[PDB]
Amino acid sequence: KFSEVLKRLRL
Amino acid sequence: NLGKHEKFSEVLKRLRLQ
Amino acid sequence: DQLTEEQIAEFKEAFSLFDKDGDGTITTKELGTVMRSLGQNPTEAELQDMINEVDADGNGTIDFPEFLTMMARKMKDTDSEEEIREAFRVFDKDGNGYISAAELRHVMTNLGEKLTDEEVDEMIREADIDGDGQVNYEEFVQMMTA
Ligand SMILES: [Ca+2]
Ligand SMILES: [Ca+2]
Ligand SMILES: [Ca+2]
Ligand SMILES: [Ca+2]
Repeated sequence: KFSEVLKRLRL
Repeated sequence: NLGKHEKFSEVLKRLRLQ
Repeated sequence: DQLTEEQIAEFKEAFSLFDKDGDGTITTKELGTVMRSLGQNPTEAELQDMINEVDADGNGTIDFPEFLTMMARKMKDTDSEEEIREAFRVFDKDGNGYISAAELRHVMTNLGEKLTDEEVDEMIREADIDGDGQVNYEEFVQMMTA
């Protein structure tokens, strides 16, 4: 879940 | 289209949306 | 392109992992706390960029509407990618990774359009960016997105 969201936030 | 024929891209977009 | 109540509820749970204090917004400090907690260590500039990409009103934080808009857009992207992969695999009838002319002709018939080989061959030429006479996955993606 943390990893999932971060993939989407990464530049 | 390209001249009198449909482009591949046109066909594929329609098939997917069907 | 739309989300169910259940999908929105799951995105609210994801949001809560980032909104450490529960106020309804994600700050750069909260995003940096999350990333540090995963063994990362982004700079302040990087964190502000990541906030800014989602922060639609420019106020410096991410609210749940902004977060949801972003997660919905990305979900639409993932779903589109899967639909295109599925369509590619249907055309690639033998599963070898390449759509032949005969596969294109047979599968279009099966999907409801009767093409001549003249037409089929023209379509292969249009798609063929590597000159090998067949349509690979990347080529098919380029046709379906342009
Ligand atoms: Ca907060
Ligand atoms: Ca905002
Ligand atoms: Ca094949
Ligand atoms: Ca090719």
